[PDB]
Amino acid sequence: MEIQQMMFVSGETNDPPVETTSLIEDIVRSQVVEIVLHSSQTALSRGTKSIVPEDVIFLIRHDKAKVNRLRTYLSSLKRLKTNDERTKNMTKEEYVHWSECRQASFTFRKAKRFREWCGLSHLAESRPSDDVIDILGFLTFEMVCSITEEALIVKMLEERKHLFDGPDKDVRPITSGHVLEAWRRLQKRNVEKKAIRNFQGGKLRSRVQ
Amino acid sequence: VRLLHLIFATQNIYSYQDHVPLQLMDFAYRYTTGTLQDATIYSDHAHASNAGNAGTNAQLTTEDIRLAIAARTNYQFKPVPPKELLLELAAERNKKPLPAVIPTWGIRLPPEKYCLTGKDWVL
Amino acid sequence: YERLKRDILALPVRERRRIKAITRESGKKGMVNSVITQTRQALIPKVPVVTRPTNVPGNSVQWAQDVIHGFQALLASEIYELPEMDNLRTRMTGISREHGLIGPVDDSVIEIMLIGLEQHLKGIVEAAIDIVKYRRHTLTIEDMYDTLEQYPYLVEPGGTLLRLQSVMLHDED
Amino acid sequence: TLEEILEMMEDEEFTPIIPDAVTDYYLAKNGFETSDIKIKRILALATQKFISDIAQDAYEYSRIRSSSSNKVVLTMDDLRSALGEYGINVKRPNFY
Amino acid sequence: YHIRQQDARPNVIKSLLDGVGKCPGLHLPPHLVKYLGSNYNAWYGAIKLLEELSEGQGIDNQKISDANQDALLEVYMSLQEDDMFYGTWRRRAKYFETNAALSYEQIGIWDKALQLYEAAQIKARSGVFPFGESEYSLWEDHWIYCAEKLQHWEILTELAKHEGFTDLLLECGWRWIADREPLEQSVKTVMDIPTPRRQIFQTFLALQGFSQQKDTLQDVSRLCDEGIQLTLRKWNALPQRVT
Amino acid sequence: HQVLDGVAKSYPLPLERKVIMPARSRSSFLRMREMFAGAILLYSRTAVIDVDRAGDYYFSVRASP
Amino acid sequence: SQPSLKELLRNVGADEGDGETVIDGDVEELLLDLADEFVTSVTS
Amino acid sequence: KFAETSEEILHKYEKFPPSLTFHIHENHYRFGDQDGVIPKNSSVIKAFLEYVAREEIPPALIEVTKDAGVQLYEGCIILRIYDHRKTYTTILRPTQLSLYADLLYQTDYLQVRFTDSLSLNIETEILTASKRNLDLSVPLNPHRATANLKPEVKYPYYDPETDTVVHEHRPDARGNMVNADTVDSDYERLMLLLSDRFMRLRFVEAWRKK
Repeated sequence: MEIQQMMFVSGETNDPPVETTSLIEDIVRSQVVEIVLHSSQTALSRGTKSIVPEDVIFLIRHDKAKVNRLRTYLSSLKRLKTNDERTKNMTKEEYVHWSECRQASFTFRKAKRFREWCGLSHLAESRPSDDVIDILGFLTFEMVCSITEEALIVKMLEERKHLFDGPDKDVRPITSGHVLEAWRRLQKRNVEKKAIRNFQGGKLRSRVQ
Repeated sequence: VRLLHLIFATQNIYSYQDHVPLQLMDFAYRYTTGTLQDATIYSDHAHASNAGNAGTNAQLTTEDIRLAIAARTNYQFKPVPPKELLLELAAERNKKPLPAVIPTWGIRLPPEKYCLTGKDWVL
Repeated sequence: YERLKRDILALPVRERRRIKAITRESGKKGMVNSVITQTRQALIPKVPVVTRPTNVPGNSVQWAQDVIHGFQALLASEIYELPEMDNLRTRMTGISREHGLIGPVDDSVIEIMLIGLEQHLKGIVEAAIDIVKYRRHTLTIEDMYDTLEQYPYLVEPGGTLLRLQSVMLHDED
Repeated sequence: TLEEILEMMEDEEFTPIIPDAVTDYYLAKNGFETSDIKIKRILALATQKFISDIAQDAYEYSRIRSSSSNKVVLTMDDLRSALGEYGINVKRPNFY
Repeated sequence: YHIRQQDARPNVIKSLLDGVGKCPGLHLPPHLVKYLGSNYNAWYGAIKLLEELSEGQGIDNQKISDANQDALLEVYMSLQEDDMFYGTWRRRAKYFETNAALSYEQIGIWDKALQLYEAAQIKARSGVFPFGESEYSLWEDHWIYCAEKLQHWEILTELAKHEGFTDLLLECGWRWIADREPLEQSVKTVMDIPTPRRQIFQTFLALQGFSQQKDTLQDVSRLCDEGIQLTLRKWNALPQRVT
Repeated sequence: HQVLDGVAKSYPLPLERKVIMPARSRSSFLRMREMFAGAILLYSRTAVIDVDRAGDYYFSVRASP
Repeated sequence: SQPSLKELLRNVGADEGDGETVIDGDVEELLLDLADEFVTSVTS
Repeated sequence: KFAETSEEILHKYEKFPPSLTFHIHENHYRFGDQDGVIPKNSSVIKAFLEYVAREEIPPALIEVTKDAGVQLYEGCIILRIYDHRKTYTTILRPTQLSLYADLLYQTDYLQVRFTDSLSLNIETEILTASKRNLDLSVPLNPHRATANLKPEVKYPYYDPETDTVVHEHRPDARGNMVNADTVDSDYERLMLLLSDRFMRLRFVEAWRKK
């Protein structure tokens, strides 16, 4: 997941070993296969084999809609403003690296391998378009950015003469346990307004993000 | 279904309301759907699914159904009387003495701050 | 109604199928439906001992020393901490041999299991914290009983809830 | 905020669709009496909102069903889907 | 460093362990000295340390003094001096029935040696005497040492039927054409972690399978070739002077 | 006619039943059991299940003294 | 070989920052028992 | 000749050994002809001693006790304890869990055609009555089943000032108080690294017999 490691850098933080990136790769792959399962099932229940954008935006059906619409058209807020204002800076190509992650998503061109690495045996009689490929790029990028945010949050919530061989340029922020706690947190079950059947017994449900 | 009336006859209950057979048949349909659904999942599991590795061919022997039902009754379906558990648990309760006191001809209430004082609830 | 009901049942061609279901079914060595034998047979340890008509592969003989070792562990709730791998592995081998499998657990099972466990318990305690305070406090047993009255889908019934309703002691004792 | 919300329930400017009598009956069933009017109107309001949420779920899931870009009926497929997306459980009706 | 893979002439471990013994004041743990001295080399750099701790001053702890003596007694057993093995034991052991049987056994009359071992364990087993954890690995292992010096190979057949290990492979094996199939698979359970003894069982049943034509010739040449190179590695781990 | 009333004696069954039995109770029981068993007189009273044809509901017993 | 309690305390010190310190003898035992039941059922 | 008493079971049922003797010498625990010894393992013997400081036989003795003794060894037990600081004895009895265990070990044979839920139920209707021919079924008059003597009370009164008053017992625990109990040589540990710290007499005493 070289793109994911770049995307993880784009969010905020640096230096994931191969472990966290392969794990995140599995995460994103699972999320996306589930999305396409649901959307294909819904379309065929409507009675059509071709995968379409109207289902998928409504599959998210949440404030998850404003940002996705902007991404297609091109083809709280104070905090995201304030953190970016703190970022403002330059040298060793400071702002330059920021752009790389933005235009190295799977949707940029490498649509083929992104289509193949994920599941593609599904819907053998049809084949989706590249518009949904770009869409999935948007969703995968947002998922990687969110996961990273929660990992950093939990990390922070946890809180002689030099021998010259320690470089004093190495840090170890992010690992399996952090991401695991974050992905527990994000599976906040439902808003809990979808689990209000409070006094009962038994349960099962799948979930995204 | 008339056979559902025939089954009612086994328990001496000939006083139904005619919504019950619809309802219990609907129920059994729902239940067996779920059952032989997850049993089909397990039949797939023996057939070593992922994002394309092999086919999916159905046999659905009895063992898979047994698996799919034991998971359900893992959290449902009032089981055999768990007597021994209750006996030992109750011996653990039935261990410490009675108060052996005399409230002297009245009622003895819990102390206020454990009593309720059912006043009109108010902010 | 009963006579007319049977006559109408005979109106269907399934009167023949109805006539055949007179015997006692479960044409097997048996399926007992009693209680005490279910209990006992679900209480003693079993042993996966094998036949050998021509060849029963596996290349590792079955043992029940493992089941005794499994039932002898200092399991949780005596100690004050969630079990570290080794204890859990010793307990599992016991259960696998006791159910009728063979072969050793392969050191990745324990870790995924610990993972699921700690996720479970974080969920529960998050629920209780959501009970006590809305937005310096300290938590009790009664709050956990409250939240296991509200949300019982979390825990599987049996064993512990009955034990939970036999630990709610009064102040003086 | 919050205190405006019980500044407002008292006067007629905000009186939930659920009549006071019916909510009084359902308070009493599940065991609650109090000589305030705010709280009862408030539980009324929250229930109104929850049913509104399943309403919009049904509306959109009906809007997907055909022709994205003999009148409307909220049938068992629409309901099966929305109730399912909640925690409300499976509706597998049948015939025969 | 994996095996700290020097395993060569005056290497780091030999030169580090022989530099510890020249300075008094540090007292490295005795089952690490036994491991480092046996696995890499410098056996006599380890007996310099395991005798310095035993004699001279006392270490003022019984559990560091007894773990030193066990670490010493399997250095002497590894280098096969028995006269220092049997003289460190009876300086240490506490019963009377085992100070008699140890000394009837380094002389070499093994009939009054085994009688004083079965009459040593019945001094235990609800006897008042505490008998230690070691001195109980001497009773149950030198009962079976003298019972295989005396050549009682049918009694310790049924004994090794119950526990089940290389002792069953050793006595029941040599004391192979008809019972090859139970013997062959029981070898391969223990053929991993190989030793110079276990390859002789692996080679010989490959030889008596060539006699019946079950096994080809060439395989016995390869099995004797890769087995000799393991015998070479055990020769190279020993000290220089041939003893 | 009445033949079907006489025939309708099905006595249905389930496939599997649960038994509420925690680890702690049976563990203390079995522990103390094998303690006394090794003290007075494997040798305990145990079941016997085969690796094959399992999935049944009751099994035989060794009953070794 | 290798050169040879802070699991629950870490499971709970990372949940909150306003104290919320649980009590043993009443609460902790419950949780340990739940964990035991979970492992037994799952592996079975 | 009723004999379903507690102290009388010890006073009269005495001077004969169908018992199980215990042994203590301040460090080990033992009973009967035990080849082994039990140290202070609180996992087991404290569960035992909890019961035996009361007068209940634990549930678990029964099956081994049954298969061991063919007769003259059951109904109840007494345990022979003797210290080395005297000899002492004290009695133990059933609890209805021991009795239900007396039905379990009967289930290891003839699981079919046994009518378990019927026969093993009706067995108790006879057993429980037969064990206990000493019940105390004797009434006494209250102030509630006669007349002319109904008493007065003054707790549920009506003050003129205050509304009403009641009887409500008295703890000592107040609000915002302490909740409950607490939440609960490295040189030698370094000097013992890699230390990792009569069955073969059993298999030879049989062959010496032969």
